[PDB]
Amino acid sequence: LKLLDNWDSVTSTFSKLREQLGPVTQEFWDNLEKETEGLRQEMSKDLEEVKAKVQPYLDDFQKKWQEEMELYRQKVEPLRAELQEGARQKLHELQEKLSPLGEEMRDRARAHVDALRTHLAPYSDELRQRLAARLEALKENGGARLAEYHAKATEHLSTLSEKAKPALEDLRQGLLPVLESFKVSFLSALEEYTKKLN
Amino acid sequence: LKLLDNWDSVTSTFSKLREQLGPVTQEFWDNLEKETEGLRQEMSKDLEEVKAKVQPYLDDFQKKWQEEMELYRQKVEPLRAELQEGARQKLHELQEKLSPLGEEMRDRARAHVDALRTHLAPYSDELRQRLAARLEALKENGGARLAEYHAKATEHLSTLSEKAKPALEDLRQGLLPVLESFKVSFLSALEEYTKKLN
Ligand SMILES: CCCCCCCC/C=C\CCCCCCCC(=O)OC[C@H](COP(=O)(O)OCC[N+](C)(C)C)OC(=O)CCCCCCC/C=C\CCCCCCCC
Ligand SMILES: CCCCCCCC/C=C\CCCCCCCC(=O)OC[C@H](COP(=O)(O)OCC[N+](C)(C)C)OC(=O)CCCCCCC/C=C\CCCCCCCC
Ligand SMILES: CCCCCCCC/C=C\CCCCCCCC(=O)OC[C@H](COP(=O)(O)OCC[N+](C)(C)C)OC(=O)CCCCCCC/C=C\CCCCCCCC
Ligand SMILES: CCCCCCCC/C=C\CCCCCCCC(=O)OC[C@H](COP(=O)(O)OCC[N+](C)(C)C)OC(=O)CCCCCCC/C=C\CCCCCCCC
Ligand SMILES: CCCCCCCC/C=C\CCCCCCCC(=O)OC[C@H](COP(=O)(O)OCC[N+](C)(C)C)OC(=O)CCCCCCC/C=C\CCCCCCCC
Ligand SMILES: CCCCCCCC/C=C\CCCCCCCC(=O)OC[C@H](COP(=O)(O)OCC[N+](C)(C)C)OC(=O)CCCCCCC/C=C\CCCCCCCC
Ligand SMILES: CCCCCCCC/C=C\CCCCCCCC(=O)OC[C@H](COP(=O)(O)OCC[N+](C)(C)C)OC(=O)CCCCCCC/C=C\CCCCCCCC
Ligand SMILES: CCCCCCCC/C=C\CCCCCCCC(=O)OC[C@H](COP(=O)(O)OCC[N+](C)(C)C)OC(=O)CCCCCCC/C=C\CCCCCCCC
Ligand SMILES: CCCCCCCC/C=C\CCCCCCCC(=O)OC[C@H](COP(=O)(O)OC[C@H](N)C(=O)O)OC(=O)CCCCCCC/C=C\CCCCCCCC
Ligand SMILES: CCCCCCCC/C=C\CCCCCCCC(=O)OC[C@H](COP(=O)(O)OC[C@H](N)C(=O)O)OC(=O)CCCCCCC/C=C\CCCCCCCC
Ligand SMILES: CCCCCCCC/C=C\CCCCCCCC(=O)OC[C@H](COP(=O)(O)OC[C@H](N)C(=O)O)OC(=O)CCCCCCC/C=C\CCCCCCCC
Repeated sequence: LKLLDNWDSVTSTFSKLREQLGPVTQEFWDNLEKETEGLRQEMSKDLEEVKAKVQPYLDDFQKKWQEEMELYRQKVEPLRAELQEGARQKLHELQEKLSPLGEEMRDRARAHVDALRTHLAPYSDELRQRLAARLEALKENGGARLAEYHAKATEHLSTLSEKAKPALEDLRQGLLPVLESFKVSFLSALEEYTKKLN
Repeated sequence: LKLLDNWDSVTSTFSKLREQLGPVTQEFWDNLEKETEGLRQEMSKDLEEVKAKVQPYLDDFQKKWQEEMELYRQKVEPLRAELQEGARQKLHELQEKLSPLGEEMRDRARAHVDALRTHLAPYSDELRQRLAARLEALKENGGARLAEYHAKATEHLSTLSEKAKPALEDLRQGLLPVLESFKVSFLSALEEYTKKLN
């Protein structure tokens, strides 16, 4: 009823919008005329001059690129040679800093890893002794704990059920009048709500 | 009242748990103490064993490290000389290259910049010519644009009044009875809600 009237004004609004779109597009397209023509007047010489600018620019850039290429050739090539020789020298350096050092590092390893062998081997063995004692303690105390847990759990399970029995009975006992009372509230609610929603 | 009944059952559980927590923490403290007693008994032993054994361990690694460092320093000396004399040549060759290749690069740069300067000069002026033409077109185009857009704005405002007046009064005209229906429903709905609450 109300929405129907709302739509009426909406229709008029849409109709008036169409009446707007008319002159709007007429002038818009006409605006686009000057827009495209103006841009054409701009871009015509802009593009023609663009070529007349890019031509000498690419020409100048090519020349500069050639100079840079020559620069790179007259630099990178001899530089690579210098760096190659320098690297070769550094390689010789590295060879003297890798061969006598690497072989020494391996000897150091003999006095490190192999030395640690006779250090960690007894250590792990002693660790096993410590582990055995600790594990046995954890087994003695653990077994006792298992019994303790079993006992405490039994005392808990029994009391839990001893409370679950009356709790469940009371819960169900209360649920009866409670659900009924709530049902009464739901029934009245449903009936009252349906009246307002009609 | 239901919240209070439940709360009372929570107080009792928390109290029972606390009363049990007493012997629980006591038994735990006792057990933990016995565990730590052994742990400390073994800790002192382990610590002493580790300390006594760490002596030859650290002593050995100390001697090893000393020899390692001595050889490292005894080698780093000539190695530093290699790097020094090597770098001296590497840098000398680079310096004797940085001068000619640097000056030649600057010479090329002179041409690079010169050719660019003599190009950018007319280029920027030609760009100014473009800007003058572009902005000029934008003046004629923009002038018509703003005028046309303004004209369409006036028409939009006139047709906006065709909404700001009729449609707005229509909206308010609908809002009045709508508010009535809303008041009747919402006001009574609040009553309905309270009916089930309390
Ligand atoms: C100064 C003047 C001289 C210039 C020096 C030369 C530099 C330029 C040369 C090479 C650069 C290569 C960079 C590596 C990039 C890839 C990394 C990566 O993706 O790696 C993953 C692979 C996986 O394993 P894979 O079996 O599939 O690959 C090996 C199998 N294949 C080789 C058959 C393909 O792992 C590997 O390649 C791991 C291989 C371990 C590499 C050992 C290096 C041995 C050589 C020298 C010792 C270095 C001393 C350092 C001195 C300091 C200088 C500042
Ligand atoms: C499902 C449940 C299972 C649990 C799984 C266990 C996994 C956890 C494992 C590793 C993480 C390490 C964390 C355990 C210890 C943290 C205790 C803690 O929360 O520390 C922080 C509290 C904060 O207080 P504060 O220090 O800032 O204040 C006092 C201020 N005043 C001193 C500074 C001035 O400090 C205190 O509580 C005081 C300090 C207490 C120090 C305890 C460290 C004891 C060390 C070794 C015991 C060995 C155990 C070996 C295990 C094998 C058993 C067979
Ligand atoms: C205030 C905040 C505190 C929160 C406290 C709440 C705690 C509530 C208590 C326990 C939580 C876990 C309960 C779940 C155990 C079910 C036992 C049961 O009903 O088993 C019979 C089922 C029969 O087969 P089905 O096809 O029906 O089941 C397949 C199940 N479906 C259909 C999903 C595929 O068999 C099975 O599930 C297979 C047997 C699995 C046996 C597991 C024994 C593990 C033992 C020790 C680990 C300790 C866990 C600690 C928790 C308990 C402390 C007392
Ligand atoms: C009052 C004492 C009650 C004892 C009776 C059994 C009822 C359980 C009761 C309380 C414990 C509560 C917590 C249970 C948690 C998960 C329950 C569940 O849903 O568990 C099945 C799932 C499914 O994975 P799955 O079982 O295929 O993989 C495991 C096998 N895979 C890896 C080893 C080869 O496992 C998981 O969540 C992972 C945990 C699997 C634990 C298995 C332990 C089974 C222990 C005993 C069975 C026989 C009891 C008979 C003797 C007692 C008579 C009173
Ligand atoms: C059928 C139904 C099933 C039954 C349900 C079973 C599930 C258990 C459920 C509930 C437990 C009861 C609720 C807790 C009671 C409250 C105790 C208490 O008074 O609470 C508060 C304290 C302090 O808190 P606050 O500083 O903010 O207050 C200070 C106050 N103000 C802010 C004013 C300064 O909180 C504390 O004491 C909390 C300490 C921090 C949390 C520690 C958790 C440790 C858990 C495991 C460790 C494992 C031990 C075993 C393994 C060995 C490891 C070595
Ligand atoms: C046989 C003998 C065996 C002995 C070993 C047995 C087991 C270990 C047990 C006990 C030993 C622990 C005690 C020694 C630790 C050092 C504590 C310490 O002296 O403490 C403070 C220092 C300094 O303080 P500062 O340098 O900051 O200040 C600089 C300050 N300015 C410049 C102003 C001056 O700090 C430090 O020594 C920094 C070390 C602590 C920070 C570690 C890094 C933490 C961050 C990230 C962890 C990684 C996460 C990523 C996930 C991993 C995935 C695998
Ligand atoms: C053909 C018909 C032609 C006729 C129409 C005429 C053309 C309209 C032309 C021009 C209108 C521009 C007017 C506004 C100019 C002022 C701009 C300005 O000065 O700005 C700055 C102010 C900041 O203030 P402050 O620095 O003092 O404060 C800062 C204080 N604090 C940070 C510290 C705490 O910022 C602000 O005012 C922020 C304002 C943000 C409001 C945006 C509203 C957008 C509207 C609709 C959404 C539609 C998007 C289009 C998509 C359509 C899809 C269908
Ligand atoms: C047995 C029965 C049991 C009972 C159970 C109870 C459960 C319900 C529990 C909690 C509900 C939340 C209650 C919030 C109470 C306060 C409401 C209020 O007075 O709040 C307004 C404030 C004002 O804002 P302010 O401080 O920034 O501005 C002023 C800035 N000064 C002061 C600096 C100038 O709000 C703010 O602070 C934050 C803004 C967030 C709210 C925006 C809403 C704006 C209005 C309309 C848009 C939404 C329409 C609804 C569409 C949804 C349909 C589903
Ligand atoms: C933060 C960044 C730092 C840069 C780090 C670079 C390190 C790279 C690592 C290792 C060396 C790699 C050395 C590579 C040498 C090979 C160069 C070459 O010809 O490359 C060809 C490519 C061609 O790509 P395409 O995509 O066209 O074709 C590939 C194909 N379509 C595909 O999908 O796979 O060209 C390109 O990718 C782009 C053009 C490049 C032109 C060359 C331009 C080089 C010019 C001059 C030399 C370098 C200057 C040295 C200065 C010293 C002088 C003083
Ligand atoms: C105050 C409120 C009190 C009630 C409160 C209830 C609360 C419940 C609890 C929680 C809120 C739950 C909120 C749930 C929201 C979402 C519910 C939902 O699942 O919606 C989706 C369905 C889906 O329809 P589609 O079936 O066509 O196809 C399924 C879909 N593609 C898919 O993949 O699932 O659409 C439908 O429901 C179509 C139903 C068509 C039946 C006919 C419906 C038409 C019924 C009556 C019309 C009578 C005519 C009246 C006018 C008379 C004059 C002409
Ligand atoms: C069922 C309908 C029945 C019809 C009912 C009609 C009646 C409507 C009644 C009233 C209209 C309200 C008209 C409100 C106009 C603006 C009112 C205004 O300026 O309010 C001020 C607030 C300021 O909040 P602040 O939190 O900033 O508080 C001020 C600040 N703290 C201080 O100290 O100074 O600004 C805001 O919160 C922003 C307002 C956001 C609300 C708009 C939100 C716009 C939401 C949606 C519009 C987008 C539509 C998208 C559709 C897409 C679908 C296809």
